[PDB]
Amino acid sequence: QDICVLPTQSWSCNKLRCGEKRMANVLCSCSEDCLTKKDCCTDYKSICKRETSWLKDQCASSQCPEGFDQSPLILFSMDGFRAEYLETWDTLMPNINKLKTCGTHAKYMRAVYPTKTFVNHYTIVTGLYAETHGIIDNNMYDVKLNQNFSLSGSNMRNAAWWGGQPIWHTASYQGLKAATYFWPGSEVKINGSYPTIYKVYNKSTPFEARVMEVLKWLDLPKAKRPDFSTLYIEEPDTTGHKFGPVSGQVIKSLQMADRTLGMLMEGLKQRNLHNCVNLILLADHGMEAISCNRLEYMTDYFNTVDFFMYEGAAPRIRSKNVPKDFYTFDSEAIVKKLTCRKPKQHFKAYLAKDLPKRLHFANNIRIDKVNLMVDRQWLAVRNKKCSGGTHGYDNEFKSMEAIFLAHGPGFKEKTEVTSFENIEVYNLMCDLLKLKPAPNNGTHGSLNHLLKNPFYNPSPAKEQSPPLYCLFGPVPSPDVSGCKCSSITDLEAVNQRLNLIDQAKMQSEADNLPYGRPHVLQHSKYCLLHQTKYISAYSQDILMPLWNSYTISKSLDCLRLDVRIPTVQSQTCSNYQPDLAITPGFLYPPDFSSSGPEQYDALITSNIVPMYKEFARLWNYFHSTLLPKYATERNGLNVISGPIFDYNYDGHFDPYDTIDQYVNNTKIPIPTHYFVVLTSCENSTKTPLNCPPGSLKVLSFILPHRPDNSESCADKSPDNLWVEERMQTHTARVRDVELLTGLDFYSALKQPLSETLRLKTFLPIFIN
Ligand SMILES: *[C@@H]1O[C@H](CO)[C@@H](O[C@@H]2O[C@H](CO)[C@@H](O[C@@H]3O[C@H](CO)[C@@H](O)[C@H](O)[C@@H]3O)[C@H](O)[C@H]2NC(C)=O)[C@H](O)[C@H]1NC(C)=O
Ligand SMILES: COc1cc(-c2oc3cc(O)cc(O)c3c(=O)c2O)ccc1O
Ligand SMILES: *[C@@H]1O[C@H](CO)[C@@H](O)[C@H](O)[C@H]1NC(C)=O
Ligand SMILES: *[C@@H]1O[C@H](CO)[C@@H](O)[C@H](O)[C@H]1NC(C)=O
Ligand SMILES: *[C@@H]1O[C@H](CO)[C@@H](O)[C@H](O)[C@H]1NC(C)=O
Ligand SMILES: *[C@@H]1O[C@H](CO)[C@@H](O)[C@H](O)[C@H]1NC(C)=O
Ligand SMILES: [Ca+2]
Ligand SMILES: [Zn+2]
Repeated sequence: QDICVLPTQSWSCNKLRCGEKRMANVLCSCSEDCLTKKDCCTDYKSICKRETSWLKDQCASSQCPEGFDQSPLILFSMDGFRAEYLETWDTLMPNINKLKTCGTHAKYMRAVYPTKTFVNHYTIVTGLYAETHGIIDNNMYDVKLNQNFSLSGSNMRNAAWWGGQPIWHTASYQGLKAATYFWPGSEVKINGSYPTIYKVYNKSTPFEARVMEVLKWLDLPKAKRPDFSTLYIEEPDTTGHKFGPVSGQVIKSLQMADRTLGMLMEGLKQRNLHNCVNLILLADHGMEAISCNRLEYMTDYFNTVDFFMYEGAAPRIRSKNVPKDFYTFDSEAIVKKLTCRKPKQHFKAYLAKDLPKRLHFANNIRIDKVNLMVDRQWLAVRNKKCSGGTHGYDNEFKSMEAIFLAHGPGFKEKTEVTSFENIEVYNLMCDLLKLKPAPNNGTHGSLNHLLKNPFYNPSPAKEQSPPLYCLFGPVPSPDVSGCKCSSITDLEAVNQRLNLIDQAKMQSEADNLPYGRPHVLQHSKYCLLHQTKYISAYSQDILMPLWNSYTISKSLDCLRLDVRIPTVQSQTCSNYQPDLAITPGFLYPPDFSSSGPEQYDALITSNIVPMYKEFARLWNYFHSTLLPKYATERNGLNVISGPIFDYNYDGHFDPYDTIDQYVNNTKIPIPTHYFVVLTSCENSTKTPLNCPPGSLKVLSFILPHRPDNSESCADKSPDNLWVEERMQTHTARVRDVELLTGLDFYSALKQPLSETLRLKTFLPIFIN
């Protein structure tokens, strides 16, 4: 009859099945001579030998069978499983919801740009930004190889495409075995090797069969058994693409996912591995709803479209004739004619070096230089001629956030953790495998709060240049600076306020550097300039401060030379002219001190940096009105700001012998960006200075130092209400500023180094 011929089509066990004896055509045995031969449905002991299912159990507290001396780690990926699915539909997914309940669960996991599967899947297993491992999109063109990249093409298995070191190679190079049941890269001969066991991708393999195979790798003899295995399924990405994120169709793809995870967990409890295996359940990206009333056509911006265009949520544009006009293609011209042509364009045009530095999406020959930052739910296509959902957007968008759930003896129990970025997962996986990670872009130790016994303890970065000294001196014999200050009558007296005694310097350090001065992790000849209201590290290598830090409380033409800075290591007033695009802007705004003698502490050559006049518009307005409002909102702020030189857009500080771009007829380098880090405290009944380091709140900006405000299309507005909106898409991690400057912040905080590392990896986000 029917319920003893479904054994050939069903991967579960019903009650009338147990004790059935061998048929040839059974996918899964439900015999009693079953276990001994290692081939039973996960629910066998749950429904027949009346044991309690894993899902019904209570979550026991802090193991493994005999041959398992180290906990195996399973990496489970459900493509396109956006974080909101778990927030809205966990009710419908009892097994996934148990993981959330008793394992370690993050609010969401940030993907990398572009938020596509091969990009993020390889990123997860290498811990590298897409710009570095090379898989920068599912479809790419490399000019050096003159080769196309595609999932349905064959060049996808050419190892020249795949950089870095995936986790499975890391596992094998240090004595463990790894088996991947589908993972982007696992079929490629990266570094001349495969995983210890891998599976040719066949999308038609049923999810249940994949779960059975992973559970049959764990039944192998100890000498052959893999220590790390991945498991991959295409839902809810496949159905999410066709029917959209809010759909009944996705709700039952999501229940199919819950079925398969539960299958895995039931089979694990059968083997007494359920409190042994370390399980990470994540996704590569999210899902966003699209429409055809939400298409942007390049024909509405060009008359002739003689360029190739990777379309969708993350578009790029290159020449149609490659490889011969690849370097010639006028990339800036396409960006400029896509710049503020209509008042309500649902995208913005960028060259790769102008992309928000937080994305880390330049510095790869495959990253074509024309790029489009498309608004959510819209797509950018070339022509006029779509439904359901897609992905690829900016990874700040709520629809792009991925789930991250962990379970096992190596993780904490029933713990909720803050958001983190998937680039952090590679390190965390080698910790659970007791492996030394290959170099990557995670901040090793920042995910330690997830682990029950952290395997790696971070140690502070060694300072690479201690400060020199710039002592107090007389005013030079002539004043060749070209600086003039009508207002000053007793020059000797006001210059004395820059000559504080040693304890007066301490008191200011206690006020303006409450977390310790930043350590310099490059080479830099610099001194420390103490004033009562601000402290700077002035570098003779770049004729300006490396950083300027000051502290403000909730509410709050004269320029001369710094007698501590030698003339040759100085900026002078005459370096800047009124028929030049660059004007001296201030790091510490003089308007913040009370005027009279305290204001003169900020009106010196040691407190100015070269600024495009239209950037100083943005810069001054932020300090003018925006910064004092954030101060009342957050109850005071510790501010630290300075220049960034990244002319080759690698995300790292430029060494000084690399800087070519000076201002006309001088030796003053033009920064590519300026950073601003604002530290307050979550519990705002406290100030930036009396806060437990564990409740610190950080907000950091890296502003593109650009000659126009084309990005905001605000070169002819009679206001500055546009500035806050553009600054809010140029936030960054403190870590991002550290990389771009060669500085190391927050060293003197009185808390474990791993806890500070969470603060530096935090990313401020404003898209609500
Ligand atoms: C993300 O992590 C990776 C790995 O730690 C970083 O990649 C490393 O980047 C540096 C410079 O970008 C590379 O060194 C350079 O090698 C080139 C040869 O192509 C040479 O011309 C330079 O003088 C320099 O020595 C290094 O090879 C590279 N390592 C790997 C494994 O790719 C990357 O910089 C990190 N990204 C960020 C934003 O932190
Ligand atoms: C709708 O089609 C999909 C295809 C895939 C897909 O995944 C892969 C994973 C691999 O490790 C290797 C592959 O070749 C693929 C692949 O080709 C593929 O189409 C993924 C998600 C989908 O929604
Ligand atoms: C790669 O594919 C594009 C199609 O967009 C084509 O223009 C180009 O000539 C191809 N290059 C090679 C080397 O196949
Ligand atoms: C490539 O393999 C060699 C050993 O054959 C190893 O020493 C090296 O670290 C590997 N390189 C990468 C980038 O994984
Ligand atoms: C793909 O998998 C299905 C089920 O596992 C199998 O029947 C089919 O033959 C496979 N196809 C290929 C081309 O391997
Ligand atoms: C902030 O700290 C004070 C203790 O000084 C406490 O009374 C207050 O409840 C805290 N605010 C919180 C926990 O939100
Ligand atoms: Ca650099
Ligand atoms: Zn997809």
